[PDB]
Amino acid sequence: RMSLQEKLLTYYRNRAAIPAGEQARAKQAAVDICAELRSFLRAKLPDMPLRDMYLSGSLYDDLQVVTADHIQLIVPLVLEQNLWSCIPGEDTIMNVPGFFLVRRENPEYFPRGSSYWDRCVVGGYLSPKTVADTFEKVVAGSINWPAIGSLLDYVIRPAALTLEVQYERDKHLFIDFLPSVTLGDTVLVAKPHRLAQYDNLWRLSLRPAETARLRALDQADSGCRSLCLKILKAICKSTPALGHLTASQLTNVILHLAQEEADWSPDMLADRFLQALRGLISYLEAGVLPSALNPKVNLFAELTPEEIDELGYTLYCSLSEPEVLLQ
Ligand SMILES: Nc1ncnc2c1ncn2[C@@H]1O[C@H](COP(=O)(O)OP(=O)(O)O)[C@@H](O)[C@H]1O
Repeated sequence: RMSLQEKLLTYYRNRAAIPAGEQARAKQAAVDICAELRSFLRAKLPDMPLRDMYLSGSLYDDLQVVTADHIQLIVPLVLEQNLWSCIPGEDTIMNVPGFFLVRRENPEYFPRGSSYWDRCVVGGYLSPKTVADTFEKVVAGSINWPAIGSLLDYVIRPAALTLEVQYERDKHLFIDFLPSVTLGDTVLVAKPHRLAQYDNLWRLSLRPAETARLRALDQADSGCRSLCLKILKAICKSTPALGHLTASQLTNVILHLAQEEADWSPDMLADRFLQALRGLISYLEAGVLPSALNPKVNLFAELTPEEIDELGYTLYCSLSEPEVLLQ
């Protein structure tokens, strides 16, 4: 009979880990499109204030699990300090940490037209929706995907902000464009809040710091923090009743545990996995999962009380059903 340690490594091998060739070729296809858009953007849209779009997401980080089929292209707006301010959610009437307003400064003094992005402002705030609608239309209006693909031998076709890239004749990858804004030390992305009434808010960007801290910890001591995370990701992705859980939530569960446990030797994987599980359950029971980097942010905040309850129950039930959890 197998130890839990072995069952987890077996599971990772057979289910979580992407075939290494697929992982590299998928990622390289995304890298290829990125560079070609780098040239296009300069040549075609000098009008629009942006920097070079860059890749982001698990696929780029060797953190994607089960299958290599998605990655983000960050579309980084250039905003000048004088014209824009970001308001933290705790200071808005919405009162939601982890989300910001992007306020256009004093239009009596800086009239509409002082920035290209004035055309995406609503009621004095830069709109995440509108920025994304606007960018979509302006790229569509000048981009020739058929010749880009022709160039790279990829077949590329938009779905709206999502490209389906057919790199090998039988393989695909989805690239979606994620508008971003950096004001001072704050990085935001146009990833909408779940609820419509919060649709004026930009989302605080957490992933890069989180995943960097995860790498730093693992690199320093050669630990299994990333391996444990990927297993957790594959389980949640593979289990329908767990669909609500996110990679960011799981990563922060790991980060909290790492603050209390120094030994993440390969031999402790089983023990840490169990702590992670019992940790996740407990956060759900309290209905609060603080961000390890921004403890004011509750990562369960977009989950209803009943959804959190069913997540907790599903996980408690799975303790008796290890073979369904590791299918
Ligand atoms: N630089 C970034 N800042 C904030 N959010 C991001 C960034 N890059 C990707 N995301 C968001 O994170 C989510 C994907 O996270 P990821 O770590 O790739 O999890 P998964 O492997 O489950 O896709 C997406 O919803 C995406 O929009």
